[PDB]
Amino acid sequence: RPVTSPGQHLLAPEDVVSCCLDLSVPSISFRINGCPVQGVFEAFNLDG
Amino acid sequence: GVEIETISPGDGRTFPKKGQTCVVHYTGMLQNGKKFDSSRDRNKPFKFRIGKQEVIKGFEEGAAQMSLGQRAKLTCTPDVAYGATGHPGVIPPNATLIFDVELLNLE
Amino acid sequence: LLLQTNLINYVTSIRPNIFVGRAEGSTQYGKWYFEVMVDEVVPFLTAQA
Repeated sequence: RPVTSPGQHLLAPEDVVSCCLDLSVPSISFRINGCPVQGVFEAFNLDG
Repeated sequence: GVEIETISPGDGRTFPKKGQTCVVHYTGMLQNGKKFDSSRDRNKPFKFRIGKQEVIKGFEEGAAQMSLGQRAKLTCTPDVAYGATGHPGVIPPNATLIFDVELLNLE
Repeated sequence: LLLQTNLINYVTSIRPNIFVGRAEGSTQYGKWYFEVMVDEVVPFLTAQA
């Protein structure tokens, strides 16, 4: 499931990647160095 | 014809030029299938000269649309590739081929 | 139809011991942030990736 974003590459040296989560509404959103990536997840069970 | 999805590191300016050798490290992959050929496991660069028309059209077309150092995810159609009857005994008929290439070629 | 063979590398993973979850109200307001650093490339160690 590729995602279009600027600076497309694998995990190069000297890079930052991160994420954020909300337990209220299921929303898993990621981000990289410089700008965020254009893709999230949602609508999943969270019973664990 | 060819729709690459390149990867950043490398020169990205020195394109191939006609009638010269092009080192590769191709690793084949069938569409919704398995690996069938590769050179990294074989440990050989697989030198070949563009222009003589010996390699498949899709591979040389994808190599034309890139430059030194950059990795890519090449895609090839059945008509461009073997897919009229297929390479006998390994590729089935009407195939759709995938490749990805790295190189340290001279020019 | 027949079986297939190929070489394959490990895939392994580790975790911080940082447990969260949506309880019935004591969920700690569901908000944390990641951060990673890598200082290498090694695109092809031996064979695959």
